[PDB]
Amino acid sequence: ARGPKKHLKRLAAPHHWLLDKLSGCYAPRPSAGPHKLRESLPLIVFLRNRLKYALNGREVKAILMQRHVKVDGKVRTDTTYPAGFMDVITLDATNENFRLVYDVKGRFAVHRITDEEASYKLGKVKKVQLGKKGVPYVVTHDGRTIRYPDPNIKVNDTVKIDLASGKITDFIKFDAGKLVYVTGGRNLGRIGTIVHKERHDGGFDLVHIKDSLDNTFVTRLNNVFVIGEQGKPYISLPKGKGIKLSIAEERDRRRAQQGL
Amino acid sequence: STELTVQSERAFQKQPHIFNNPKVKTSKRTKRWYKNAGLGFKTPKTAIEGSYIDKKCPFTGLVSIRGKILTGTVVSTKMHRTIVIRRAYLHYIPKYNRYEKRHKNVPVHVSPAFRVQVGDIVTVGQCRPISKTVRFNVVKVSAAAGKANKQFAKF
RNA sequence: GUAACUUCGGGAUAAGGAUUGGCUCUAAGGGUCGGGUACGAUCAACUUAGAACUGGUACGGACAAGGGGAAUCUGACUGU
RNA sequence: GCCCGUCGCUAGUACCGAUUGAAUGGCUUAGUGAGGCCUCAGGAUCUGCUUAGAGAAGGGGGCAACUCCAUCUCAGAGCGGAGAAUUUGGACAAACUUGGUCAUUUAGAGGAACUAAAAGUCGUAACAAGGUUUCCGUAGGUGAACCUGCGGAAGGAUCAU
RNA sequence: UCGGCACCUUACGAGAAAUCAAAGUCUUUGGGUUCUGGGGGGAGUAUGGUCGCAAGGCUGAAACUUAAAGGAAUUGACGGA
RNA sequence: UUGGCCGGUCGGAUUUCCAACGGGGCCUUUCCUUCUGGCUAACCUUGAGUCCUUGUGGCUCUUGGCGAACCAGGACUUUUACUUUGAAAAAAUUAGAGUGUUCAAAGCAGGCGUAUUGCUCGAAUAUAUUAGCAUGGAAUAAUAGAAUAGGACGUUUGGUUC
RNA sequence: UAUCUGGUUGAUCCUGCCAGUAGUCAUAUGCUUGUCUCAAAGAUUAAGCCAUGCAUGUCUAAGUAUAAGCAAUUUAUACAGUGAAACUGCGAAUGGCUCAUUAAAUCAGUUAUCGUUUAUUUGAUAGUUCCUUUACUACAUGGUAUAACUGUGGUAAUUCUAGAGCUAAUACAUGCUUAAAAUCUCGACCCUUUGGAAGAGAUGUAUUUAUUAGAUAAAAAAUCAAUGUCUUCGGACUCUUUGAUGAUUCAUAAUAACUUUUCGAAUCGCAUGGCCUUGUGCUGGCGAUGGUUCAUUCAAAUUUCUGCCCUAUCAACUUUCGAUGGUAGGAUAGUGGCCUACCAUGGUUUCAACGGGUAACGGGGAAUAAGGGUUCGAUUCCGGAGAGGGAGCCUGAGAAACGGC
Ligand SMILES: [Mg+2]
Ligand SMILES: [Mg+2]
Ligand SMILES: [Mg+2]
Ligand SMILES: [Mg+2]
Ligand SMILES: [Mg+2]
Ligand SMILES: [Mg+2]
Ligand SMILES: [Mg+2]
Ligand SMILES: [Mg+2]
Ligand SMILES: [Mg+2]
Ligand SMILES: [Mg+2]
Ligand SMILES: [Mg+2]
Ligand SMILES: [Mg+2]
Ligand SMILES: [Mg+2]
Ligand SMILES: [Mg+2]
Ligand SMILES: [Mg+2]
Ligand SMILES: [Mg+2]
Ligand SMILES: [Mg+2]
Ligand SMILES: [Mg+2]
Ligand SMILES: [Mg+2]
Ligand SMILES: [Mg+2]
Ligand SMILES: [Mg+2]
Ligand SMILES: [Mg+2]
Ligand SMILES: [Mg+2]
Ligand SMILES: [Mg+2]
Ligand SMILES: [Mg+2]
Ligand SMILES: [Mg+2]
Ligand SMILES: [Mg+2]
Ligand SMILES: [Mg+2]
Ligand SMILES: [Mg+2]
Ligand SMILES: [Mg+2]
Ligand SMILES: [Mg+2]
Ligand SMILES: [Mg+2]
Ligand SMILES: [Mg+2]
Ligand SMILES: [Mg+2]
Ligand SMILES: [Mg+2]
Ligand SMILES: [Mg+2]
Ligand SMILES: [Mg+2]
Ligand SMILES: [Mg+2]
Ligand SMILES: [Mg+2]
Ligand SMILES: [Mg+2]
Ligand SMILES: [Mg+2]
Ligand SMILES: [Mg+2]
Ligand SMILES: [Mg+2]
Ligand SMILES: [Mg+2]
Ligand SMILES: [Mg+2]
Ligand SMILES: [Mg+2]
Ligand SMILES: [Mg+2]
Repeated sequence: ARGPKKHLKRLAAPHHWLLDKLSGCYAPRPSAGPHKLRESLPLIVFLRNRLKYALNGREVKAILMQRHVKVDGKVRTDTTYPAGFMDVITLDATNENFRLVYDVKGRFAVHRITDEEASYKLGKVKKVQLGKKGVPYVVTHDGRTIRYPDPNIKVNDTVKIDLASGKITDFIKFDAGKLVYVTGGRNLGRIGTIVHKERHDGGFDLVHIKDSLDNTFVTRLNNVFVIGEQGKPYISLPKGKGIKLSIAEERDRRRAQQGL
Repeated sequence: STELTVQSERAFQKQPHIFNNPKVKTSKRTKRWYKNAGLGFKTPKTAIEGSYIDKKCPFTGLVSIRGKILTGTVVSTKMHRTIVIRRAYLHYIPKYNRYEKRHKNVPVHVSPAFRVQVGDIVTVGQCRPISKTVRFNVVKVSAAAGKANKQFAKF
């Protein structure tokens, strides 16, 4: 009421941040930024609740005000900065680079990448428009505006962003056969490229996706992120390759990998 | 609908920013803007070669169809360019595991491209708020026969 | 706008409340008028409604013109 | 044996009831109508300029081509901005007065019931063919239970000529 | 033979029983549908509405009170049978 | 898809020896709204050769190959109800997996070395119903259509706007 | 954990209630009470009233320091460190509390904005700044006017302020320098006509209007202002830029103008390199804070569909002063009877409208239940409303704000 909310209750935080129920009434409310409130990960949740590098919020502030962290190349000394999908966090001490990708349980896993892979990120094209003076641009999934794109770049494609200059190196179309990473819904964190795409004029285009163990699943088109062609993705993939084993297979693996 | 008395208001009735040049006498003599409303709905030829203005038409007017598509039965045609449709539905009470007949009366803008009598089933599309109560606009009239030609007087 | 009561006819103008001039306009409401073996001259009247403007907020401007209500006794009433 | 009512003491519960009863909360007609807002004006001031009159001050190349941006008395016809009080007409409208209507609570002389309720008084209406078979509808009469007329029922005291 | 008013026997069945060819085809619970009832009183009362000339009808509570009221059958006792 | 026997792993891979459940096509008079322009079909029709030792479980420059194994316009559509499956669905709570909070209510932690240049597992899953959206089915229950035929079907008139 | 038992009778079988019995994250109260973990708590009655104190302020290397403050500067005689006060910016619209109003209202799930605003974050983005160019003014950088402060006061009293004297800015108000091109409009100068030209100005981005483009099934031909550029003067002239959406008068571009002309850096810190006209000349790094527009995010506003307790001792309601719709306007951030003007006579209702009641905020949920259900949800999360009651408004991006008026 009366204006924008500045607080976030714990138990109103997104469940994938895995915040403990007690130890506070408040969750860190993500700032405005490239990603949404519920589709992202604040830097305090990444640096204290994932990497365990900081014990407090004051230690997260002390880490951030030393300009060690940087998200997507730029430094980002904001504690609740909304680092979301495809964002690259570079910690200069211990030379660590992370790409924020979903593990297949649907949560932001810690995925360590190399300095070559930290040079770029991927962006799903959200719209293609003409700006003023007739200049075309594309708008990606992280709020980037890139002027003068390739004229083959349409919506729901994926450009590769060079992150030293925000330029499109190459791009991947949306057509049958090419990998899909799933960035929402209940198939969140999955991989598996295609069966086809059904159109549904009026609303909510649907995509059929069939992973390497031949399990089909339908997702909305807005939850669908192209990561490459079938085999050789343009990014590295996390621990699990986005398969979503069932709970019996999970227990049959976990009993195996604890008795050596 | 090139006839039937378009200019019947205090103001001059025209489509906005559709200019007729009195100098250049190219053989059409009355321009007419139209669009296709989308979603697989035919633009009627009465809308094409009409002369009515109707700024709330889905084809020749300034409104767009987006959102809910509903169907209904026309129960009133007594307002000017507006009808009331009846949406009958069965509501489920879990306790008795049974249904009850409910109904909603939806006021719908009807274009003069459509000739609607009562007892007709129309398809209506959602638009922006047209009036206090109207939010839907007739996109398709789906009345075919009515079973009435064998009620006329014979020898 | 209009209560109790009622013989359902009344009570009732119940009770109460607004408006009203002048000037300048506007809109309605007629009669005569005619056709091919997509058409209006012309004539006349006072009713109603609305609007602007105007004024020492005056205006049924003199005249003319119900005080009302709640009850009781009594005779039904009109009448002599 | 059981049992019904009138009448009689005691207590409680609601009901009606003169009181234009009262209290409260809405909605509300009309009247008056604060306040701010928009608007019509208004101009205490508080200033930057310029002056065709004595402003005892260059017309920004130059004291002749009617052609070069040129400032202190002070009264001003030339201005320009800022602007308070006050103020005009609107819309919004608190609040008050008046009347209406609805919702809820509460006082009331007195009246008529019901219950506690078994005890008292008068009878014996019902249960037996309850001593006039009972009961229903209706009408009238009566201290009271009741009685009588008319039609009905059997839940009758007759499944039967 | 169809349709009707009923009757008689039996209890397959039903019921608390009396009884019932419907009061059966119900815990092995669903053919369709309307109306009514939720312990006894207070009470078919009060109030409001509505119909009627009226008598009245139709709709219709509550406070309060109560531990039973009732139904069917059995045995007994009693009867101006 | 229960398995089933080389029991040769001293009662522990298998497979047409198969029955019975559950799908997808084709033909039996059997619509799949219809053309276009991109596929060039388990290649309907097999120039050319079959060094494999017999069989009915394994192949090529092809003879213009039912250009019909899904992408976007229509001479384009009877409507539903029902039911299947799925998306999109706040957490907490509920059910429930894991885990000696010393037990338990809880919590979401923890566990394992060589504890000296630290390894590692989690924080699942289900339900979340009505209404809306998508999807398969076509019994059941409605509705529609050719009777005064203003009915249907015609790749090779193109006329009052086009 | 799908269970019954006592009570009508002399006894029986029932109908049927009363009573028992078990829970309550359900209250109160009585009696008793050693330990460990966990911790609800002035909801109900009075959204009744409040003494007192506190709950919203905030400064970095980086807006403004002549404190007549402190510490004692590091070519440091402009400043240099620290810094009260005050100006400026930002916040105070969040949180916390309560449940009074509220019955298609809130709310829930599901739509929509092709019907809108959006400080901030993030990304992109600005060579055009000259009136009527042949009437340019510092850009090596414009102007006054104020707090704090000094001093003189008023009042019993307030987070009251008056007069006078100073001085700043990222406050306020002004105001330039940042090519080259092309394309249009006007134009002193074409003889027997498909016969040409310097110059002068305008052209960024906002605003507002009008108009234009924003296309699109495969090929073809002769005519009538018209050699529409048909080069040996009829050797047919080999010709297509244009994005998105299911859908747009969309994005965007163009033309003519319009404007109490918007913006287009007169700001700050740290570092002080490079070059040759050694002038303290021309250049030059990392940031900070601003700024226009478009995106993005955080929102907001309105919105579609279906779903809410009891009551008919509520059956008709709404429609003068808007009810339902049309046209146009106004207002709005924008749609819209939202309001206005002029019209028309609609809109809803036994499938329960409208009215009344609620000891009703709604939902996620809770208690209990074999299953189906019944009851509760003021209360940890989400949404709404409110700050004694009404109403009105200022500021701001955002409030009809109440620790603002
Ligand atoms: Mg709040
Ligand atoms: Mg925040
Ligand atoms: Mg309207
Ligand atoms: Mg009167
Ligand atoms: Mg009277
Ligand atoms: Mg009046
Ligand atoms: Mg007059
Ligand atoms: Mg007398
Ligand atoms: Mg008399
Ligand atoms: Mg007595
Ligand atoms: Mg103002
Ligand atoms: Mg007797
Ligand atoms: Mg007697
Ligand atoms: Mg007797
Ligand atoms: Mg006797
Ligand atoms: Mg007798
Ligand atoms: Mg008697
Ligand atoms: Mg008699
Ligand atoms: Mg008889
Ligand atoms: Mg009886
Ligand atoms: Mg049986
Ligand atoms: Mg009962
Ligand atoms: Mg009873
Ligand atoms: Mg009565
Ligand atoms: Mg008996
Ligand atoms: Mg344990
Ligand atoms: Mg008894
Ligand atoms: Mg101890
Ligand atoms: Mg309280
Ligand atoms: Mg509370
Ligand atoms: Mg506080
Ligand atoms: Mg700063
Ligand atoms: Mg800020
Ligand atoms: Mg207009
Ligand atoms: Mg309008
Ligand atoms: Mg209108
Ligand atoms: Mg309606
Ligand atoms: Mg309440
Ligand atoms: Mg609730
Ligand atoms: Mg609640
Ligand atoms: Mg309460
Ligand atoms: Mg508020
Ligand atoms: Mg209070
Ligand atoms: Mg602010
Ligand atoms: Mg307020
Ligand atoms: Mg307070
Ligand atoms: Mg507050």
